[PDB]
Amino acid sequence: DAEFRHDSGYEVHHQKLVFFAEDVGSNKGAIIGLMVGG
Amino acid sequence: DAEFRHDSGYEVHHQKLVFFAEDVGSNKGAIIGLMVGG
Amino acid sequence: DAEFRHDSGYEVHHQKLVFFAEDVGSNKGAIIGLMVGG
Amino acid sequence: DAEFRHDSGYEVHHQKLVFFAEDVGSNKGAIIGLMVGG
Amino acid sequence: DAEFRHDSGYEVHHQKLVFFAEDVGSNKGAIIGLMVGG
Amino acid sequence: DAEFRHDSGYEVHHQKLVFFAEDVGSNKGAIIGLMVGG
Amino acid sequence: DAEFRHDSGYEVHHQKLVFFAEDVGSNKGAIIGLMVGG
Amino acid sequence: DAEFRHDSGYEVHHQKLVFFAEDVGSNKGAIIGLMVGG
Amino acid sequence: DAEFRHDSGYEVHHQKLVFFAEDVGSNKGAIIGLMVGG
Amino acid sequence: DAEFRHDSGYEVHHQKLVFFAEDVGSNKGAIIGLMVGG
Repeated sequence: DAEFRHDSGYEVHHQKLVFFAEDVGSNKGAIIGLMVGG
Repeated sequence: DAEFRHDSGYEVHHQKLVFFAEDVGSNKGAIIGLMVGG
Repeated sequence: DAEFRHDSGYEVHHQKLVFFAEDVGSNKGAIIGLMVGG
Repeated sequence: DAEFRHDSGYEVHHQKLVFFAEDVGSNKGAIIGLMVGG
Repeated sequence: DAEFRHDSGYEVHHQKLVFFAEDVGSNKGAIIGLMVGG
Repeated sequence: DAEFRHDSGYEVHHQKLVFFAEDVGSNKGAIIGLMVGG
Repeated sequence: DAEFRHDSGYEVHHQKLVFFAEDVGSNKGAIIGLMVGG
Repeated sequence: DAEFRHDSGYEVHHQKLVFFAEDVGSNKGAIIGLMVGG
Repeated sequence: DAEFRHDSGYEVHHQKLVFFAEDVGSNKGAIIGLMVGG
Repeated sequence: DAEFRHDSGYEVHHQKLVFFAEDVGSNKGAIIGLMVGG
């Protein structure tokens, strides 16, 4: 829940890779199979 | 829930890759199978 | 839940790689199979 | 949950690698298979 | 849960590597298979 | 893609929970952002 | 992709929990951001 | 991708827990950010 | 990718716990951030 | 990727615990941040 930025100046490459990931295959903060008696 | 940006200046490549991901295959903050007695 | 930034100045490469990861295959803070008697 | 930054000045390489990782294959702070009698 | 930074001045290399890791294949602070009688 | 069954004999509880899940928040076998040159 | 079964005989509890999960927050076998030159 | 079974004989408990998990917050066999020159 | 089984004979407990896990917060066999020149 | 089994004969306890784990918070066989020149 935050801003993504990628701004380019003069750049030269044969190949380049940029990858951002905050949650991939995640269950962060999840509640699964919880139970309570009362 | 935030701004995505990608602005290009003079750039030259054979190949380039840009990828943004905030949630892919995620259950963040989910509640599954919860139960309460009262 | 925080800002990502990558700004380029004059740069030259044969190949370059940038990769950000906060949660990949993670269950941070998750609750699984919890139980309580009362 | 904190800001990522990578800003480039004049730099030249044959190849360069930048990699940030906070949680990859992690279960930090998770609760699994907990049980209580009452 | 803290800021990452990497800012470049004038630098020249044949190859360079930067790698940050806080948790990779970790179960820090996790609770697994706990049990209590009452 | 397979049969689900749950048959009950004489059973008594204060509370009970049964939950089956094959894919929840999943991208199994998916192809995303693929590319080919020829 | 296989059969699920749960058959009950004479059983008595204050509380019981059964939970099956094959893929929850998973990207098993997925292809993301792939690229090829030719 | 295999059969799950749980069959009950005469059993008595105050509380019992059964939990099966093959993939939870997993990226098994996934390909992310791959690249090839030709 | 294999059969799970749990069959009960005459058994008595105050509390019992059974938990199976093949992959939880795992990236087994995954490829992340790979690159090739040609 | 192999069969799990747990079959019960006549058994009596105040409390008992069975726990199987093949990969929890693991990156077995993973490739992260690899690079090649050609």
